[PDB]
Amino acid sequence: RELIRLVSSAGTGHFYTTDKNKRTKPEKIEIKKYDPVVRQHVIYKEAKIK
RNA sequence: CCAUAGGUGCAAGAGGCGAACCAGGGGAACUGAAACAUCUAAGUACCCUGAGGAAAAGAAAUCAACCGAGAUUCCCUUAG
RNA sequence: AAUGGGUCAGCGACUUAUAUUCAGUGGCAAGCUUAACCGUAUAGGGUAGGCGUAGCGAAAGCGAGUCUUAAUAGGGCGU
RNA sequence: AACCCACUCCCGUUGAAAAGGUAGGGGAUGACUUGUGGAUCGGAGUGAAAGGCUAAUCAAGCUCGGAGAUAGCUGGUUCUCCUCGAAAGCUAUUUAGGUAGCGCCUCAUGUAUCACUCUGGGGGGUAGAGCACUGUUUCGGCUAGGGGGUCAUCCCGACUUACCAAACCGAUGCAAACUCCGAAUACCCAGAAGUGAGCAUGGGAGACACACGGCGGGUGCUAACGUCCGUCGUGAAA
RNA sequence: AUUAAAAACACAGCACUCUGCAAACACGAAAGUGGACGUAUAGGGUGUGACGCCUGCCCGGUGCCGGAAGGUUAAUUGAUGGGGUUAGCGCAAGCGAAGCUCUUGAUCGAAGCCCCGGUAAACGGCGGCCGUAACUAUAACGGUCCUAAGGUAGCGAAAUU
RNA sequence: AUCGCUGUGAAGAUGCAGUGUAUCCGCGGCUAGACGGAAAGACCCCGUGAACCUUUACUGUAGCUUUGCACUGGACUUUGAGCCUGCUUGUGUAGGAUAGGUGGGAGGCUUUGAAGCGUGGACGCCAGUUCGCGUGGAGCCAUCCUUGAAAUACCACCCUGGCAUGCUUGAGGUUCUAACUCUGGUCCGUAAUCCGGAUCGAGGACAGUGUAUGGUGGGCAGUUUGACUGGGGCGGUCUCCUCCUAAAGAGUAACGGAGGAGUACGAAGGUGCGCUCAGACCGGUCGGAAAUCGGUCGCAGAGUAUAAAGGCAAAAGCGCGCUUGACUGCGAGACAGACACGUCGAGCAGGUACGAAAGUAGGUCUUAGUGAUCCGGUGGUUCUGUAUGGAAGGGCCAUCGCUCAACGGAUAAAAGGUACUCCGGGGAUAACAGGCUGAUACCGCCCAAGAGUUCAUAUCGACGGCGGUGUUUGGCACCUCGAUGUCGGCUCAUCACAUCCUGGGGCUGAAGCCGGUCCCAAGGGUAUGGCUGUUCGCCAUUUAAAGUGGUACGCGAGCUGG
RNA sequence: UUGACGAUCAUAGAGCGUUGGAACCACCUGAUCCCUUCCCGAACUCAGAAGUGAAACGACGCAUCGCCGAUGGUAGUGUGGGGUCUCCCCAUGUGAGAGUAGGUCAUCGUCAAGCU
Repeated sequence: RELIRLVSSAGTGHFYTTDKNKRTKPEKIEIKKYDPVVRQHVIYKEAKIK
């Protein structure tokens, strides 16, 4: 369960942080979650915390 | 070879001692940290070299903010 | 049947200084008080400085309110 | 033999002596003994090496300074009276014989006679008891069972039932880590009568080595004035 | 020196190794002195200890000696990139020259180690399992297992059993 | 104003309780006691004590050694590299050749391109190319003449193979003298050969010395090396979860009995819609005790991501469709609790996913799956920004890297010895003796299967039970660490009786001599030697017999010291 | 005569036996059309009766299993005192579990609907 970052779609540097078992599923996820700057839901994506 | 070293003759000064004080040279450890290596203790103890009745330091290639203050030395605050 | 003391007479152990907190008793009182230093010197001057009379906030800042927050909602601290 | 040395016994141990004495021993022309004078020094000398000697001191002298070193460790702490009066528990610790917060004592300030001791509602799974579950146990029956004898078939039937043995019916016992059940007490909150001290903020501490006894328990050999807990009492401090 | 006189220390003898002279080595902040007014038949260090018969195998570990091919490897150099300021330009937003600076670090760098060999009178190390011969118990002989190699001569209930 | 004995008692009494004895006071002897006198125990444990030793503990250093920069020069050379210049070099499909090319030039008239055969050169992604033209001052490639991705002949810019030589510079090699060196020779100061100075001789840009840096370095130094512990050493254990001990509220110990964690999951989460287990049995193709299918009986005996406990029909269990509420700002109230951390949460506002709509969703049936502060690293952030304007550096918000796991974590960074030892303490704690206790011991006693030819009890007595003594192997840790001297021998002893000898005596498998066994009896006796430190033992020889225990395993202010 | 929704959770359960239609209810017919099946009109759904009370469902009977369950005694236990003291006894307050006598084939409420 390596840990990953989920950078927002819009311009803001707001992100979420979670973990993902890299070994079983290699591809990235596109979860739609809330954004505290634009005050509405957008979709997120990334990995690679550093 | 010249002429310096070197050697004599004279004049003037210094050398040694003393309790603390002052400026430089060299400079510990115990102990604190409830252990201990950075750090403290501490440039303190002690040890040398100078000088004076005091010494050192001093007359801006300094501080302040767009206002200004004009050498150093010492006490009281800023302030634990 | 653990320690100490042969008996007598002398001496022999919670102190000081500088900061600060709480109580007791006093002075002036939204104000109280001066340190060095001057001084015919225990008087007098000296109010620089300190504590108070208003807070909240990491800060700028705003103020009987202010901070967080999209907040004008709630809530923390304060009157 | 002088001389240098120190192998044995006894005496001495407040000695005559802070290392001797009386008897006996080893070397005694040499790696000898010794007189005078000099040289080597403190993490430093010397040493045919024992950690030996360096002024009766040596796994690093003696003396004066740093220095009234540091000591959760021992010992001691001095005149009278009056009111109140403990603890040897918990949590953490390079901690266990130290210390710090809460529990227990004291003196002030406040709010509350709060709050105790008597009577109404309330959960529980302990002693006991039980076998419905989980296990364990005895006998009897009826059997599955597989069979045990096996009648016994190249090799098949099934006689028999000598094997044993599920499972199921009936009687019968037992569990801290088993429950269809199930008290006494202890806890909570409410109601009142009488008699006699709760909460909160401040100052000051001491304690944190416990002892026995009764009633419930672990461990031990249901042994110890053994040892670790729960609760009441007495010592400590009568 | 003052509870231990020995089997302890010494020793003549033996071997190993370092030292070509302003020597190795020691004491000294340094000057210098010992060594030694000596010169490898000499001088330092380490072990064993007259004499007699002798001194076996293991170079993996650790140390010293020998070798450089290649790898890594120090300050020293500072290529390149990225960033600060601003002359300019832009309604603004922003891009931005030269200078000056702040980081980044390419190369350039020796011994050393890693490697490759030698040395055990250098520190050190020298195994197990079974089955086996006309009594045949026993094991000459035979398997197998592991290692850098698996204890020979001599001695043996011993200052060790 | 100082007796004995039996008890008690912080547990071995001249001083307590009970009861026996004793007229007051000396002198010579002896050493049983006064836990006798001397020495803050050295053995043993502790102290976040001290010394000095060891190494492969950690951090360093003396010393030795490598290379930069100084002191420090020229002469040639090999070789790297920058520099220059003029640059003349430029060969593949294919053009006549040849493409590094960008602008002028359409052709090019300096022997026109002299040609053209062949002249050498060096040349070659080779016959491909440049320069002499042998002749001789003689037309050429064709300027798209071609074709080729760009056409020549001519002027310009640069680059390349390199050509040369320069400019600088590194690295290596040789040589030279003038720096430095000489613990060489002979003059001088000097009557000295230390030290200078003069001159020859040797070495020579090396050696050596400063300063910066690598390596080696117990040669040397400052230091570290945990706790609980039925003594501490060895071993085991240090944090979190569930059950039992735990006494029907919470809580609650032991080196007390049993087990588990240091994670998984983008669906194993949300929501709507549906649906029920294991087992028993009988029927049924190659399975076959047991696969799939059908059926009746069931009444949770299954299941639950992961240990056990408590649960689960609105099923918290199973399937399918859409999805992201595994959301942001909060949070009245409480439960727990030394503190720091902790657990549950209605409701409000933002924006969402299901469902026709009420409504449900702030992760998973619940409880384990984890580590403060300081550091530093990365995204947002005007909040600050030391004259001013900016920046660097702070601050706040979000998030990453600790296993002294000794899990409230001493530091970025740590092992051992002491019989050479030392200081401060302790019977809060061990070894000797005492004390309480008897599992172990040793002495008995109850049932009696049996053998003893027959016959259980003349002698033994398996299987099992109930006691006594404190004698040895223990258990515990109450006394003593400002000292209670431990084993064997010598000397001297005293008491018990569970009797070795002698005395009296039931029974006998006792003919006689001898015996075996058990009751009564403590008066007197109760061996010399060999071997060992021995008590013990094993031997040789005796004797009426060579007893078993207590008395700090009697007895060191009585001796010895194996 | 029934049908819906509750109240109370076995003295309300299980088993056996009997019995009810054309009002209700259930089976039933067909899936064309809504709609459905990891295959199937089984279930789900739609248009619908004929036919039937068989099944199912309700009522009415049986204590055969189950379930409730007295009284008396007994176990244990709070406080005070005892004794022969790893266990019990006395005074006093409290008092099960198991078993016995026996019980149980439920009792209600709201509407629509059947004398009603």
